[PDB]
Amino acid sequence: DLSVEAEIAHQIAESFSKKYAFPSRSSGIFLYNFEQLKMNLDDIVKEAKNVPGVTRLAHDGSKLPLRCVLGWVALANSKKFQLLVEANKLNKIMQDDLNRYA
Repeated sequence: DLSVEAEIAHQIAESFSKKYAFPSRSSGIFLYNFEQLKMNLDDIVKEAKNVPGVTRLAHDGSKLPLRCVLGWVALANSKKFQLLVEANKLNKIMQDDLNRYA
């Protein structure tokens, strides 16, 4: 579908610079945004569709779980993000995010 791509692209573009908190390996949190992926918007949208539920949510026009989407796309595309992030805590976060946005 291409209308869901538009909504995903629009919600991601509006928040493209917004900083989100992800768990670190040292401790605490580090900040990340979509911009630091160094990826083109079209590529992020394409990758965001792997996140469970976001295509349905975008079809309905609901707010997307952007922190969960960013962490998902980053875990798959940024070797630096992978090395900064504690994956176990990221996993649980993205899981809890998707259950709240149900």
